[PDB]
Amino acid sequence: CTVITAEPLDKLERVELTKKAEKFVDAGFKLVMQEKIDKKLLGGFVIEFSDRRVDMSTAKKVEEFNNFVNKLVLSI
Amino acid sequence: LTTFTFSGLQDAPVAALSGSIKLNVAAKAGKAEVTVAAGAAKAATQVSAAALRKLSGSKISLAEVARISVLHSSIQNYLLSLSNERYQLLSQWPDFTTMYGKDFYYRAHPEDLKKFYDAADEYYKLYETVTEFDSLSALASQVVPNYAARRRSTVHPAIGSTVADGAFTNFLLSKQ
Amino acid sequence: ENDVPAILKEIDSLVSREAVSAKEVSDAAVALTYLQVKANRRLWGKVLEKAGAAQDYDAASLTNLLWAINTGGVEHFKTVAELAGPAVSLLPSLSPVQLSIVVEALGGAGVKNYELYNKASAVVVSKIGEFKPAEIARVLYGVAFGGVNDVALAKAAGKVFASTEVDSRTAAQALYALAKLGRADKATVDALLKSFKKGTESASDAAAASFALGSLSFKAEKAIVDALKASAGDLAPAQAVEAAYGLALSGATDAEAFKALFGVVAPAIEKAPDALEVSSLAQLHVASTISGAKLPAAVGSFVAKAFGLAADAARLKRSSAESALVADVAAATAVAFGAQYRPEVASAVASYVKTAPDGSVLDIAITKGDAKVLVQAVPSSLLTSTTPAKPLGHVAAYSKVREAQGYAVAVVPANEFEALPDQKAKAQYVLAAIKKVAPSF
Amino acid sequence: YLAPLRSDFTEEITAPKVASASNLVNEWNN
Amino acid sequence: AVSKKEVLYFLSSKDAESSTAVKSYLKSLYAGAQVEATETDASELIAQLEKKYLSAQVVEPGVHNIALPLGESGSAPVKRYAAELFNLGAQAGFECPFIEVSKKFGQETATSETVKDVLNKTKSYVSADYNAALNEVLSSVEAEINGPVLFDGKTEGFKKFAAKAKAVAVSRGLPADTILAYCAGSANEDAADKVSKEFFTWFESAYTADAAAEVKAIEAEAASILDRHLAKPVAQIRKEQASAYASLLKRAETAKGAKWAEKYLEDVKAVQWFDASVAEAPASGPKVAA
Amino acid sequence: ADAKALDELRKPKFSSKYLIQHVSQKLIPAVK
Repeated sequence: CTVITAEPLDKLERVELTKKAEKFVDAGFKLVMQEKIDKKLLGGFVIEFSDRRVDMSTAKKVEEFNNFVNKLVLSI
Repeated sequence: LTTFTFSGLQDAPVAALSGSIKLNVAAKAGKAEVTVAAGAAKAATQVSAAALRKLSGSKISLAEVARISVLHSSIQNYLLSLSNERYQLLSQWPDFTTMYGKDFYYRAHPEDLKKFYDAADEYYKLYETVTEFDSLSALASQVVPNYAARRRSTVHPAIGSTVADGAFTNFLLSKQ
Repeated sequence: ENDVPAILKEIDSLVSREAVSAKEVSDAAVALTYLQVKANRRLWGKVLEKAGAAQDYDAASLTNLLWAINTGGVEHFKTVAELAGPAVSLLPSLSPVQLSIVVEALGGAGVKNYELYNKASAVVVSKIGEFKPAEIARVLYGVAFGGVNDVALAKAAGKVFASTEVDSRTAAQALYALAKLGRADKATVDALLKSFKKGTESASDAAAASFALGSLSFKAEKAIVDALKASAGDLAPAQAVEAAYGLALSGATDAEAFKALFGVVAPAIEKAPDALEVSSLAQLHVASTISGAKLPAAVGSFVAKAFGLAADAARLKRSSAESALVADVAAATAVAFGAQYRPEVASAVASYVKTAPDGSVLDIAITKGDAKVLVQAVPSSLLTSTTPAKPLGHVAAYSKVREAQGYAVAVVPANEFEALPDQKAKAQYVLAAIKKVAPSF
Repeated sequence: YLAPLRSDFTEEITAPKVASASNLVNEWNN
Repeated sequence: AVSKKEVLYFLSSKDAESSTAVKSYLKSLYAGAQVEATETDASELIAQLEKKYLSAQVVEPGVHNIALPLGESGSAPVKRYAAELFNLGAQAGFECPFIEVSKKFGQETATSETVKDVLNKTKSYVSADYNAALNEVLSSVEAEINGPVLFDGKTEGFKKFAAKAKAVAVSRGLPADTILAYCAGSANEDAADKVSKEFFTWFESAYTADAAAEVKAIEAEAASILDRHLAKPVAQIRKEQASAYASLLKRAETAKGAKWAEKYLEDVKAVQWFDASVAEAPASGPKVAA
Repeated sequence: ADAKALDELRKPKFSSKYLIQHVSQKLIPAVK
């Protein structure tokens, strides 16, 4: 696995992140983690399994929010 | 204005500067007698120093009763003050009705007489369109919406080039 | 031999022509002030229209015009601010009495012209003994309400306030100016309090001096309180409520004084509830809860709602550095009561955001069972400008009006909060500030 | 006299694009 | 009525139709009716979006009550217009515009690594006449560094860049020293009084150049529209303006039930009544009930 | 009929304010 965050993890942030990322293995596998720091995330977490990615970071949340706001104002 | 004013019967105006209305105060320590002379009417009043402090209690709050808005009235005002600049140079067109006679007809070349007649009709077209003063009330309504969209910004209404340059330098030359 | 509607029709037909000069419109405005004709507005509007319309201005016509616009109390920001052209261009050609009148009248309407205030403040500090102290109080009122935080004129004013006795009007205007500036300079306030000895000739000067020492939060003098309770018929609702707000903020327990001031405004508010801005209704609710002066029953609950509207209004228009301050102080609060890892901090700060009983939204509100503590942030606008760097009286008012709602408010100023370098330090600072005022938590 | 009501937010802070003062007055003098 | 998060904006605004609705709201408050509780939710994106779409509702009545100083003589009419726009900005919730666009640069360049990212992601919020003068000095310092100038401030290359960015900044006409010392603050206020004086006199010069540039653009746009209008005959002008007015009236009559079309036709009735009131008494103007 | 009021006349008439209010009222309940 590979977990990406804006800052290094706190040790409780790590266990909450481990519990939220072990939901995404479709088996009884004991997947490991690899933390990396990219500053262009504004908080949140990206899980890079190299087979399935979940972009819950707020960079994509604010981008998706801006795209949704723009998709409503051209209709209203 | 603020909630409190601090003027009245103290370094107050004493006389009038015009002859159209004459004002003579008689300000004593307690009260004041203003015998103002104005046309064929005249008034001699009585105010004390704490009687002018009761003036600015209930404020006036002036406002501008406009046809569309005050903004659109100002753009229509500028369009009328430009139409005056154009009309003043249609005021200096030479008279051609002194040359409508048939004596200037038959001495004139046919092409040049035709061009003179077309020039006179062109003047009448110019003067009929420069005094369509009811069209300015809609002519200014095309200048408004781009201006209203340029004041309705995501940062500030009165923001512009040089204030953004000053804050860009202030943002850049600080430590990162 | 005295007939006012004929002379009003005279002044209406005076400036209804096409080519009114400066002297005609100036003396028309002065003549409208000297007859007290606030009842009629369209004639005033003709006067202001022709005042903004003329182009020539000598010194005395503009001085009389702005004096009349001030004393008559007309507010029309466009035509007042368009007088600043000749007010700037005639500035050494104005006498010092003219200069004080013009700078005071442009300051009173809030004309944002920094060129005029710089070129008036340099004329003050470069020639100070040329000016009477009332002239300096007028220029200080003008440069203070004109949105200039100038301290050089304030110190040169405080010198003349220290040397020579001034009138109570002059001291009242200057205290109002320093309360707009937010100096709380004690070394000048103690001098300017010494002009309230013979009793003030007006009620507006005593009312604005009381609001001045409320917004600076010094002390009631018991002379201005006596001159206010003995002259409270000569105050507008916006003036009397501001006086009661300054009186409660200066810690007054004189209930006949607050009763005589609310006897002005409770029939006024019961006449028209919607005439006054909700800032002054919140100030009335502050004065009615701090001194405990009771109001009629349809007034008390209504201004209790109005205070909640005003608090949420100042919250929604939070100046975005104060919102950073509320975020940082609430983080320090959530750390000091125990949340070491950052999602714990985020959940606690997101749960510290309860509503007050009057509908308003509290930023940092903790409940340990039955008692409630409130953490308050005093960013920069509610501070003073002097090097003690203390809060003003509005946040002490907020603490007193929330402490009547069952809360124990701990004030965290930002002059002291921004010295600490680490979050454990700010956590200990906010925990010491809470544990001083509500130590049971 | 009535305008098309636009509700859009100008994001860019730019110079306001001054137009050219047209040649109508020189045309009328011609 | 309102949803009560509108009405907290309209308390401090001194616009007319905001004041009438908020006075009716206070009248309903007086008769034993309670306030609605403010929803203490709607995380930061919804907060900024609702702030942005409710500050428009305070600037847009406020712009049309601000009279332009078109073709006036002097400087102080532009100062009236720009001071009234600053007052509109302070009543619509925005801050002083200098710190507002500095806040926008803090919002846009929170996560930039190099100065080239700064000059990229803030190109639209700054003048291109200055942005080209910064991109040339960026290339000049980039040639000597032979690496991207990182956005730290501890760097020597960033210091050599900033010593010439201050040079081009004072070359543009703004004194960068007083601006940096003003926003950077000083301890003793008597020594900061003069730098506040210099910053404010530059800033007054700057916002007067801003408002006067917008006034020059409106002057030239009105001059160009008139110079295209005086070339037309009156037949084309009359049928053109009547057709455009009838087209917009049909467009605003195609919408029914929406508030904006209803208020549109209401104000059309208002301007028709104003023509009737100026026709009834041309010496006094409109009839205003006092 | 005639002589409406004063506060009914200070309103700037063909400003937007209501296209934006309609956009907000059909945006924010659709984006929450």
